[PDB]
Amino acid sequence: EVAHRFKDLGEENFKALVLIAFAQYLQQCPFEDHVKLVNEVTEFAKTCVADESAENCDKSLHTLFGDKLCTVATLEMADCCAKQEPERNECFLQHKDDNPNLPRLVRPEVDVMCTAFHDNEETFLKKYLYEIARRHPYFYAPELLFFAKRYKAAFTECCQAADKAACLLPKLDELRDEGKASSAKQRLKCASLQKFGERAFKAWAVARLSQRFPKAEFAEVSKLVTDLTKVHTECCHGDLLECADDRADLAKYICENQDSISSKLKECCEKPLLEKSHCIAEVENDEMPADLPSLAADFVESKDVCKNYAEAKDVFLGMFLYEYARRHPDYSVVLLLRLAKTYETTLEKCCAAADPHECYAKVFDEFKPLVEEPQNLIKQNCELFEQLGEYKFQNALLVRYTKKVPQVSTPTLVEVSRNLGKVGSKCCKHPEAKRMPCAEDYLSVVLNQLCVLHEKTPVSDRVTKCCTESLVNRRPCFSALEVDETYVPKEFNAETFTFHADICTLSEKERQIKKQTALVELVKHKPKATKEQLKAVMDDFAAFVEKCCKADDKETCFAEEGKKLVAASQAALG
Amino acid sequence: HMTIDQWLLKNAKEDAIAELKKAGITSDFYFNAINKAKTVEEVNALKNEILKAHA
Ligand SMILES: COc1ccc2cc([C@H](C)C(=O)O)ccc2c1
Ligand SMILES: CCCCCCCCCC(=O)O
Ligand SMILES: CCCCCCCCCC(=O)O
Ligand SMILES: CCCCCCCCCC(=O)O
Ligand SMILES: CCCCCCCCCC(=O)O
Ligand SMILES: CCCCCCCCCC(=O)O
Ligand SMILES: CCCCCCCCCC(=O)O
Repeated sequence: EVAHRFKDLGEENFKALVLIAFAQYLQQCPFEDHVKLVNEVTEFAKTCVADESAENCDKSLHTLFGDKLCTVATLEMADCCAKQEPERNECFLQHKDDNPNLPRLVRPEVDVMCTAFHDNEETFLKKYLYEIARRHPYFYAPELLFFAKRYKAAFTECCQAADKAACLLPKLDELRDEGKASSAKQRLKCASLQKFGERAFKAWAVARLSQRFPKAEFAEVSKLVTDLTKVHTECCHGDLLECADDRADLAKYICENQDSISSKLKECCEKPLLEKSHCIAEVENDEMPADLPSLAADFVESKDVCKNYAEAKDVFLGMFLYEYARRHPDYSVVLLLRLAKTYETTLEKCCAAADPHECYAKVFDEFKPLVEEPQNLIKQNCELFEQLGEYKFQNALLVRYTKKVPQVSTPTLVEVSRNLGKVGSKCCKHPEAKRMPCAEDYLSVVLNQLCVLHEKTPVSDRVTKCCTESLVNRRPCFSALEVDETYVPKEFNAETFTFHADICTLSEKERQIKKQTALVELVKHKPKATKEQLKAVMDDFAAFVEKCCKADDKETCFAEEGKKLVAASQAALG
Repeated sequence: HMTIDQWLLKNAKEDAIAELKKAGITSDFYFNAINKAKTVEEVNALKNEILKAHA
């Protein structure tokens, strides 16, 4: 059984996995305690493998884990380990820390990182694996392993290039962002599943799987929905094994039935078990069948519309979501959801009226406004993004959101706007077919990240009013925010508009952040500025960091020409 | 001549449709949907789903 996992996983994977496992239960033990602990679990394998008859070899991985996981001095999680396996493990899990109290982990300099990676790969990689593992205790372990394999690639690559920095940083950054967001999205689903129970979750998956498997029949999709709700429900408890076994089963089931489900699953279904549920979760949408009729027959024109909906509301609604979603891989899931919500309200509002048909005859008209809203929203922003680069786009946003909610802290406005902008480059590349769904994905997390940051630090009425809305209305609410005309200018503070040669040496990314930080501060001190005015200043400012930083004498350039710039900007504003 | 697999699937569908009929589903719309299922498991997941929604 543990021999099953070892020959299946192959030393490296098993070891990487076990390390992660301990790191997420024992969040506070030093790396070196875990290293030998993995070892005292490995090298029992590869022998416990040769000898199948050996002692404790057949006991459950939970047993073998939890008994290992009770060897070491330090400790009210103590009450644990008194229980005799399941009827126990709800223990350890129940005490895990939402977010633990340990060093906000700072990234080393490039030189250093590549040094430690060439001087020894195993230790530097496993070290960093343990480390990330412990701050992210609910992070599905295999996904973390896949990132570790992506990390090695990026290090292997950039440590042998002209630009070690221009190469690696962007990758670490892009990896970090995917990780964090992968994690945030796990939490999101889990929390949402608690706040809104299964029903909303199912609606979501129905929409999602239908877009992805448009040839599948309702019963196939519904089946997948049920199984997936199960998987997330178990995975949301926090146990790798229960979670993994369900994932691997669901994946096996999809593959057995791939011919029916999707022509896009050939590769995924021939991958090792470790990777198969992973490859599935990100397969491309299949092509929809060629001649899908209108949804009018079954959902508007039919005489039986109300008989049918009354007989099993949620399924009728699911079938509508299904038929809509598979026909519209262009829509975001939340849009499809808005559409079904509307449909639902309408059936409610009139399957009890004198002439049912009379009301609902026109229901699809109610979808245009809703489709149109995000559609237009994407056009203008991607347009706007297209006029300016990622950088200048970020700045447009910095200005937009600081004007909308100036009460928000600069660091947060900068991070969100930077991310919102990042979202633009990731999504506008794609055509008007693929854009909305790409936006939703990246947007929800960026938005929640803001919300979380806002939860534990309330500052604005309108923002929390947005963060405690339905996931379906979250973004619409955010999009309804007006410029805050009531907001009074922050006071000047020179230190905030003074710079030093030090900026010329920063990461480009870190340089931008410094400029963007000043931009927000600028809007906060002159909330009335026109963005015609801001241009002028932004333009004087870029020319300022160009003149200095290319000048022999930098401290003086930045200093007395900082004066030139400020007075020039203080005049021309206010 | 049916495979055992094809036999089981056909059965599960008749079974599930009767079982829905006995709960008060009357609509071809649902029975059709049961009928488009490809797997016994699909048959029973959707039957289950139709029952939960009937409340
Ligand atoms: C899946 O890869 C990840 C996930 C989360 C991360 C977090 C961080 C640090 C703690 C951070 O900047 O907050 C770094 C790297 C990470 C990689
Ligand atoms: C699994 C290897 C992880 C390498 C750690 C990358 C360091 C970046 C720290 C950060 O993102 O702030
Ligand atoms: C217990 C061995 C490690 C977990 C199993 C490997 C991950 C595959 C499961 C899945 O498809 O998500
Ligand atoms: C990734 C979007 C939602 C998942 C859709 C793909 C279904 C994968 C099922 C699984 O293996 O867990
Ligand atoms: C958010 C409102 C949408 C209602 C959709 C109902 C989801 C249940 C579908 C099912 O049980 O297969
Ligand atoms: C900064 C770009 C804002 C564009 C809005 C994205 C639409 C998301 C989909 C939705 O919520 O229905
Ligand atoms: C305080 C930052 C507010 C978050 C921005 C909301 C993103 C929605 C896109 C938009 O309509 O602009």
